[PDB]
Amino acid sequence: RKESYAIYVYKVLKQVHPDTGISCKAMSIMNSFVNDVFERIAGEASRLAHYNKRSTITSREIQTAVRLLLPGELAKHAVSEGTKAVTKYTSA
Amino acid sequence: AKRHRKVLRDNIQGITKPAIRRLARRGGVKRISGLIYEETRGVLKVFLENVIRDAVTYTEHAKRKTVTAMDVVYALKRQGRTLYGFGG
Amino acid sequence: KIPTRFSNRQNKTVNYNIDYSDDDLLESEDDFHGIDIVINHRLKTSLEEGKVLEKTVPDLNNCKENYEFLIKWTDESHLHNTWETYESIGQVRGLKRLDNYCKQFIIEDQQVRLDPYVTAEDIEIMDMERERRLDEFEEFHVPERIIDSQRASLEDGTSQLQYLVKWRRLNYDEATWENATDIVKLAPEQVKHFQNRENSKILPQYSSNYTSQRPRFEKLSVQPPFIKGGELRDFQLTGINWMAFLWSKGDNGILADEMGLGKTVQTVAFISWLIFARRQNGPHIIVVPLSTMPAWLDTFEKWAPDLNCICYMGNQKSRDTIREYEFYTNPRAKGKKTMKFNVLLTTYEYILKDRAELGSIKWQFMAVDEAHRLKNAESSLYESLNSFKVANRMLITGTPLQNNIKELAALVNFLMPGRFTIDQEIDFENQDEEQEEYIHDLHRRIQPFILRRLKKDVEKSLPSKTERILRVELSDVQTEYYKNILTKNYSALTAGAKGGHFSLLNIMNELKKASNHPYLFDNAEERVLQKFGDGKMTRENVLRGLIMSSGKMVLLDQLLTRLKKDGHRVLIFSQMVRMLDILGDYLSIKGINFQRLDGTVPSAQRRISIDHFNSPDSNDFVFLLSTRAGGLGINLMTADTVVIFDSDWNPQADLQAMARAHRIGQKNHVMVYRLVSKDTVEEEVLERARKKMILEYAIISLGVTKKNEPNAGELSAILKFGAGNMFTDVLNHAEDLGGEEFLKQFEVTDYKADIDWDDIIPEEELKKLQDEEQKRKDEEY
Amino acid sequence: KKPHRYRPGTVALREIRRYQKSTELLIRKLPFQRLVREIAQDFKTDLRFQSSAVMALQEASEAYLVALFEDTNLCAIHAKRVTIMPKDIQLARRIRGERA
Repeated sequence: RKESYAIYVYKVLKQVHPDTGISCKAMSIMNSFVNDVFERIAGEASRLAHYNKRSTITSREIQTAVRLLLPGELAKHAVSEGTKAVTKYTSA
Repeated sequence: AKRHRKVLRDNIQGITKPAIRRLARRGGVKRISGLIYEETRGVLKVFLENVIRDAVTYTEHAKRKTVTAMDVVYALKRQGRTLYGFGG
Repeated sequence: KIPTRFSNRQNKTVNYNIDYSDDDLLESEDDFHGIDIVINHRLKTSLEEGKVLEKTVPDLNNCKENYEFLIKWTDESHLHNTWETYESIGQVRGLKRLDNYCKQFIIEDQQVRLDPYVTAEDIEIMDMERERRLDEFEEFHVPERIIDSQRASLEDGTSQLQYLVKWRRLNYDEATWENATDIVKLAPEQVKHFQNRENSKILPQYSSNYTSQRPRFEKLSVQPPFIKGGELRDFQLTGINWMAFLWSKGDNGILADEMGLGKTVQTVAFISWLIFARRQNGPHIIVVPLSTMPAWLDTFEKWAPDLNCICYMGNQKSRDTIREYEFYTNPRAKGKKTMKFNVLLTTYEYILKDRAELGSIKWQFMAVDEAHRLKNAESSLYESLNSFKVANRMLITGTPLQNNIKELAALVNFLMPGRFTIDQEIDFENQDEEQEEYIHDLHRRIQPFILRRLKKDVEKSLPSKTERILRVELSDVQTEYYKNILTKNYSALTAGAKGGHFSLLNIMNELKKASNHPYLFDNAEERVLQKFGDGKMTRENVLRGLIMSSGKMVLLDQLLTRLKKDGHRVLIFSQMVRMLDILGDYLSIKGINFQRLDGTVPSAQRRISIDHFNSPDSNDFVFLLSTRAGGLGINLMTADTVVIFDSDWNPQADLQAMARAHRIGQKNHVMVYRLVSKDTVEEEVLERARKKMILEYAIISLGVTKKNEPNAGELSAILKFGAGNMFTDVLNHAEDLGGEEFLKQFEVTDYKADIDWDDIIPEEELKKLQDEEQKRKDEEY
Repeated sequence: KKPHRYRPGTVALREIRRYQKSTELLIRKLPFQRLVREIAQDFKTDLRFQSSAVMALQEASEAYLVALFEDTNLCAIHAKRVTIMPKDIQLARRIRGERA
């Protein structure tokens, strides 16, 4: 009961590299990275909601936080990823 | 006079000359002057007391006497130096 | 196999190989007989020119034509050492070593010879170490073991027999190829031992295959003929019979004999019996402390000379030399390699370092000396030794139980893993019949597996040792420091010379420091000096502050004066080396010839100090120890009184401290004074030590080697003693059934000094101190 | 007293190429623990330290010193030199904003 991100990072690793392992320190670094990106995007979306006098955080605020924080092709590819995930989640 | 004090004051000299030379070799430095080492010790002491003061403030907020690794991580994070590998 | 996810980002490819080759730097990178050791020098270069010019000092160029130096060269054998000169050397590697030897030895030797401020003690100790070195270097000439022989062809020399020679105090990295002729003409006993080892009749491959079918053992009433040695004693032969009878049943054991009884001789004779009589001459391993291992090597050389006992210490190349020149009969093969040696002596450090290269050996016997080191089951040595593939194991110690039942459980689980279980620690508050039945069950369970003999049951000439517990009150400085620590007073403790970051972590450590001496705390001598001797520190009030700062020091000063008045020498044991520094300064200003030993002193100066204290012409009076240093091999024969300044949590450490002077053959009645601070944290230290002694007398001392009915009463009596608190013509060095003997040396003798500031340093001592201080200003220095 | 001495600078290039490949800490652990405890007793007395806290401090301190030495080397190269001097460290910390 430690509430980590290790199993999902492991499944993503088996998606991109099915025959590659990962050490415990590298897994801790990946968990810290996911937590850092989560709190950056959530803080930017919270600030965006407060700037526009909105009481809710929607996918638009998350999208704007992604386009604000992520640079270059990372931003547009993450927008395409999140957009098609939201489209798949809505239709079904 | 065999008796003396238990405390030690030259613990900044424990960061020796070859350690600073190795740290400069990792930084890609070819030639090092002799006055580099005292300046490096002063810079390291200033950085260490800046981090340690914030970590101790985080420790006394939690009503503790033990400086955990998470307090060091938060102290480094607040000044803009995020460190991975200890927050999980 | 193939990944199910890819990246659509248009990144360039990146070579992530960070392996580098320095082949482009070989332009400035690449494109055995030199001076190794300089041993001795001689004042005559070629011939005696004359006795003139014996004054002044020589320079470096003056020594370049006046002295000849003994040189051991690189890759030589300490027999080709040459007497050379600077012009006779020319330019070889290692000339800086010759310059360093010339500078250090010649300059400092003529400096200590020509200085008028040199006492006789300094010149005789410098001569002491000088001769010691010159002889240690002389011991390297004598061969000790011949490893291997070869046929080598020289420059048109046809074929020559070349021996591989190990030296006496050198190691296997110093093993050298030498001619056979001068080795035979030098020490032919080692040569004939080498041919005896070549076609030996005892090999690991010739061992018997007893698989739970070992023969019955008849009792040996006479010394066996294959153990040549000297002459085994009766209790040692009984030990041999016990070891062989326990091996015949397929059982393991603890030889718990007290120190001095010759446990090494017993286990070497048992190894000889296992090799010669029962034909179990396979690979045996003996794991010893490093300090005792020469005493094992000469015991194997004397008592079992026909055995292939090998030594496993040293750095990587020496252990590699042992591995590929001496382990196997056929080291150049690659299949199954049979063993060549019989006994392998090793230490704990190379058990941990080389567990991969030694754990894969089918050992026939393990003997672990000083098995109290194995008292912790969670240690790395326990996990290393327990994973070995050994048929029969054996533990050799003197203290099987030291602190609790869990250590004895760890020892018996190392011996027999599973047939003995302990799940209840003995508690001295119930005192019910169930605990007595548990104690008697542990008595009858480990009775045949532990053999213990005391120093009083055999060799009936040992004088008694009397321990007196002296409880002394605290001084005012000690009382205020104890009150400041116990009722934490950071502001009050920091007050006085700006503090110094007084650390109040480990409160009991600071309480023990306050019970010992106030001067252990930083910036505490200044307050006592400025409050009593008004801060002048003029060579007399410093001794007064040292004596009157602590309540133990007044009793220590009175004991030191009384023992100096009589014909006694005293060891003083402390748990702290800083308190040893305090006592060393106290004897320095006091002016008493003292010697010292702790963990900071290296082994050569330790040997020098122990030999200087034990000499018949010794002027030393008091010998200071840190309690846990030196091992069990320190001989302190000449001393008579032992002062335990600080008590240990483990009573076996204090027992070994008392047994440093209470050895076999002691000619005087050993008297022990234990110094206790009254109403302090040392009270529960002594209470825990008393409880541990009660536990050791319960389990170990009542299970050694019509009273069964009185056992149910006397165990209850000793448990009532264990549940009771010991804390509710005084310094005489004299003393005018076994159950009442243990009720002694637990009494508390309260000591009251009531000595004021001006009583100490009397008119004899004050006149000597003032005349020495006045004459020091006349001679300056 | 042996021949074939190395040119001054290729050995330093060898240590540059060696220590940039490896990832271990270049400062001994016990002097760093003593330095951290000596600095920390000024702010508060009776301070205990986890081992991972000291390890995190050592990782951060070594990374900070390596990055500062890279900026210092850039300063020294900019001044047509190959030897780093305290004025290069001072200029790097001034441009970074630590001395500003």
